[PDB]
Amino acid sequence: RQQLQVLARYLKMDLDNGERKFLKEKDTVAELQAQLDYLNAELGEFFVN
Amino acid sequence: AKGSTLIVVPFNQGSKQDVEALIEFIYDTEKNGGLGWDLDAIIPFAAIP
Repeated sequence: RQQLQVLARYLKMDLDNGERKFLKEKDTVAELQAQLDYLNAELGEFFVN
Repeated sequence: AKGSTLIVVPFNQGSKQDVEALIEFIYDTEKNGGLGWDLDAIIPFAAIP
């Protein structure tokens, strides 16, 4: 693991970049799902469908 | 007047969630965070031009 981290540092490779983007996108999913849940609580399942 | 109480609440009559929440707040007991009131009159004069 230490050798891999050294090589990643040399290569300027961000091993955590994909994970960071994934958590940002998961937060975006949560916020869009919150909006959809609000619209569903508001109009109802029948209306939205 | 003596005995009169004014309860100013934020409210969107265009959202059924607020409609239900306001009626629940009016009718819930004071212990449960409500008013413990039973409405004698309803005057729904809210509108938008």
